[PDB]
Amino acid sequence: DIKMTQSPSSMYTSLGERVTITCKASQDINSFLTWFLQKPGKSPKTLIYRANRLMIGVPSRFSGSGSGQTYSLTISSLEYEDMGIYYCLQYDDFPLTFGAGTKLDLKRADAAPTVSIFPPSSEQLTSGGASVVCFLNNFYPKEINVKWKIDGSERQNGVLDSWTEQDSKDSTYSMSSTLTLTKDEYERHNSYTCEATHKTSTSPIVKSFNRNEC
Amino acid sequence: DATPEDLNAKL
Amino acid sequence: QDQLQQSGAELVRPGASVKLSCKALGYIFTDYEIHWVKQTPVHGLEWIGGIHPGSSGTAYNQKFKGKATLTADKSSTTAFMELSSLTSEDSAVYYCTRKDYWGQGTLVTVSAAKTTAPSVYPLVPVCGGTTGSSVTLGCLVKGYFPEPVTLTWNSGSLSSGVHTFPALLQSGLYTLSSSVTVTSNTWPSQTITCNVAHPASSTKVDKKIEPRV
Repeated sequence: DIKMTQSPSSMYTSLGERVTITCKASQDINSFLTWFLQKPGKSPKTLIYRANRLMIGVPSRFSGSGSGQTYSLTISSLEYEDMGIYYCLQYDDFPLTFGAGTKLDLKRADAAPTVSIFPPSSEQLTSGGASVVCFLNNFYPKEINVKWKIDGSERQNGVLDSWTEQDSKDSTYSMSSTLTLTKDEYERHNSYTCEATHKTSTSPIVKSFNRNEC
Repeated sequence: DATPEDLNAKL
Repeated sequence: QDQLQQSGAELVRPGASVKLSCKALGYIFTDYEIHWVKQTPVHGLEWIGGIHPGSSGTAYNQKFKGKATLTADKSSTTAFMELSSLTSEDSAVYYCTRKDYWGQGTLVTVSAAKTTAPSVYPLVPVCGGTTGSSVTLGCLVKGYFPEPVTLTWNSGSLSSGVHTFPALLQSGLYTLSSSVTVTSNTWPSQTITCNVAHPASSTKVDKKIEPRV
């Protein structure tokens, strides 16, 4: 089938900047391609259809061009309303194929996360379970790694992470890591550690506690 | 706004 | 106009089937094709197949041949898509599109999970660890089904410095967690509560964040 190679996969922009997203087809697709935008939790909104026809209602700052295998969506001047994920769609031949998409996010200075670890609540513990939560709040870029270590060695399963979307005011991201175990397994160990690794530093930000402490 | 130039080859 | 409206969210048991609908408005239903696209966090966008309401012609993705069935109905200008033998890998948001117009999508969840109220827990700073101008408190909404479950702080009063993270599937049920940050002298002098309501099970819980030890 036709493969749509889209680039760049990620893009850190600035309001009012000129953006150029590009899609290359594995073969000629004769202008039968569309560019659509999709915001978190929302549905796709088409910007242009048939390579360069502007969708009715879509602002003119959006334009597309291309002819055989190479098409480009250009955004004259980026507005806040534009952040989201842009995708190209080829419909020259079935199966219909989409590009991997490009993620646009507002640029800002690198910011380390603010890490905080939370031992199980006595209410949960008096229920059989034991969840060790650990928030990594307000950092940039969205790229971050979380690692857990019980009594010195790493824990792999029991962990569940959830990322928020770039904040509209400070342009940072936040994530929550929940290492779940059993009360009976939680009490077979002492020092639970929470480690965050992020571009803002070589050494990780380490946060932890000990049961023998509280 | 757009015509069957959405490649309406049936199928 | 230019519209496509899809049927509501679907909660269906594995092994069962579902039939989704796509009502077309603002254009001549029998001049364009209507296609269906699947979208999941893990797998992304996937074209399922198309249908021309005019000729009744269809085209499917080899992956859905014998799994998905597309049909259209001239009288109600509605496109239909039926999925059979559902099995969690089919849990996804499904869209109908005219290639240019997109529907708002239909969310389908395939689970055996029965309605279950959320157990709310109060997260409190690790004994001591307040070294700083601010203090982060937390809230954990574990073991519920189905979504959603709105959660606010101090009956809504506290809205700044709050991060409610997206729920996640944890062994059949859903788990969510929120964090809020206030200046160090604010808490614990002034009470901070986490409000968790679960429309589904008709649950109204309030967890007061009390210090440890």
